[PDB]
Amino acid sequence: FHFDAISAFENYEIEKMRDGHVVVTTKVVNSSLNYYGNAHGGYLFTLCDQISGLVVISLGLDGVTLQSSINYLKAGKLDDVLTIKGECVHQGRTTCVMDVDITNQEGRNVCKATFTMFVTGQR
Amino acid sequence: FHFDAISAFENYEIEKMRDGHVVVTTKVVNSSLNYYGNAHGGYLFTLCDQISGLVVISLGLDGVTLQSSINYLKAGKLDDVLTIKGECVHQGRTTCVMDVDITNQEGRNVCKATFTMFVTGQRS
Amino acid sequence: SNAMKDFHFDAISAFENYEIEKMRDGHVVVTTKVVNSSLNYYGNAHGGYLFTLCDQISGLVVISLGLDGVTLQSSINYLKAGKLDDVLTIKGECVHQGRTTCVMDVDITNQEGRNVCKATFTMFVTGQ
Amino acid sequence: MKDFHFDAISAFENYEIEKMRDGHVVVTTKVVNSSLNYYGNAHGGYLFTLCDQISGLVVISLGLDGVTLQSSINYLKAGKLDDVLTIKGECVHQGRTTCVMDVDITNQEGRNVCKATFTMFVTGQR
Ligand SMILES: CC(C)(COP(=O)(O)OP(=O)(O)OC[C@H]1O[C@@H](n2cnc3c(N)ncnc32)[C@H](O)[C@@H]1OP(=O)(O)O)[C@@H](O)C(=O)NCCC(=O)NCCS
Ligand SMILES: CC(C)(COP(=O)(O)OP(=O)(O)OC[C@H]1O[C@@H](n2cnc3c(N)ncnc32)[C@H](O)[C@@H]1OP(=O)(O)O)[C@@H](O)C(=O)NCCC(=O)NCCS
Repeated sequence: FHFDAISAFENYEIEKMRDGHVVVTTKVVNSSLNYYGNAHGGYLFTLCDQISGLVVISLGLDGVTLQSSINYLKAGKLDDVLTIKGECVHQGRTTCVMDVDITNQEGRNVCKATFTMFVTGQR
Repeated sequence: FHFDAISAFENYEIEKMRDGHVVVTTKVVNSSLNYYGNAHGGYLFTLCDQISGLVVISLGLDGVTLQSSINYLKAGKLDDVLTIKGECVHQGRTTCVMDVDITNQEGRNVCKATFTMFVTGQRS
Repeated sequence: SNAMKDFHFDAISAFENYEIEKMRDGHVVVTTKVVNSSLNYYGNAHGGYLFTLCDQISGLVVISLGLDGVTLQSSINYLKAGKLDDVLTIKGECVHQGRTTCVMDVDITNQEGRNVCKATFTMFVTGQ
Repeated sequence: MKDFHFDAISAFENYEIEKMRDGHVVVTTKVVNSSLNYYGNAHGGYLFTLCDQISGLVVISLGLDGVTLQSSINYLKAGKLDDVLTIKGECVHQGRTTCVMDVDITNQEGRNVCKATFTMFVTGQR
């Protein structure tokens, strides 16, 4: 039983990365898709996780993902332009909590995630 | 600020895939890694999500990921061989719930996830 | 709110006190005061109490949308301890209303405006 | 174990610790009327609290002090009056700063009732 490799961030644009606020855009391509021809769940999550890490960095911190929860609201499609917005909603000494949401070019919600990040040091 | 693309399943072996139980192994490679040289969180999640889909298919169903929660317990390292075990723990009328575990070659727990899948149909 | 007497039944299991400040179209605001029965052995609002607050308000969001539904999954982050006599504001909002699923965000903040806890509920819609 | 028993009797009308050894805990309880919602099903908060407290017990059995940082729960099948629930907690990761517990609740017919994961922040030894 064969299935294709899943790649994330073969293209992206960082529109914003400042003080706990991150906006990144990307276009869904063939390497983003699952066997059903929709944006893979792992692809969408990876978008959110990377943007969460980007938020961490924008706070001048180094950290690792400790825990995450994600809801998939609307399918992502080939050639969709996805906007990934990440923001810190709580900054603690050892943990941070980030909200990350993805919307498509028509402004429709694709997925929504919450990340608990473990602070591992200071940039 | 530049960062590399993250790839998943550039290599894998399906050891088991039958009746709601799936076992897949894979090797952590350079495309698996984040900027710190550890297995990317999205990579690990993708391993879990894909094996969850594999569980759905092994039950003779087609489905979509509705919700997922994941805990990252121990870092995945370059050249680690990861074993991904997924099993259905509840089959509802339109939804299924999968437990997925990733352990390394040393038998240490790497991460643990729960997936709520939406059943979209019945396979042929 | 005789129209939601079921809530008022379950609420007297989860609140020794509460006030609904807002309840309209997927947006709910409820306040409550932390009491002794809310506390664990160490004097903090125990996780089950806070979770139950969020769950109850999530049910309220569902009702405010005119729906019947069942919780499939829930996630909660604990940010700051709740203390005796704290006044907690529990805000619920629908972030996705589908015909088959709903997703609710519930946030709890204290009288000082600090984040107490943050939760998400994944619900299966069962009716009107 | 004064803290666990205060919290357990303050939240539950009955419980039994059947097993408690080194990150593995088993507790049973019988669903009573106070456990039920207006429609006669076990409250989501009741089930969650069962899981959270058993998670705290797992922490204790490891000889640690900690606080719940994050939790996820999946509701699989409704709990009913007179059901006997078996709540099993297992540590799947004991870290220096965090612990992760897997908690499963099954009923007397062996059916999965709910499944939860708890992320605990370790605050000390105990
Ligand atoms: C799971 C899901 C179908 C639930 O549907 P919902 O809560 O009712 O939301 P909506 O009412 O807005 O419906 C959205 C789409 O799903 C369809 N749909 C809704 N309920 C459905 C159901 N019970 N059965 C089959 N299709 C359904 C709708 O017809 C609609 O189709 P459209 O794209 O042509 O408009 C929806 O949330 C979803 O598609 N999430 C994205 C899943 C995903 O991308 N996972 C990652 C890849 S596996
Ligand atoms: C999140 C995490 C660091 C929590 O730490 P923990 O519960 O104490 O677990 P451990 O005791 O086994 O420690 C693991 C590492 O984290 C370090 N660490 C633990 N607590 C720390 C703390 N308060 N501050 C800084 N570092 C800490 C440890 O020193 C150790 O580092 P090392 O392997 O280089 O020696 C750990 O669970 C983990 O590494 N999870 C996987 C993270 C991941 O892979 N995310 C996806 C990629 S971003």
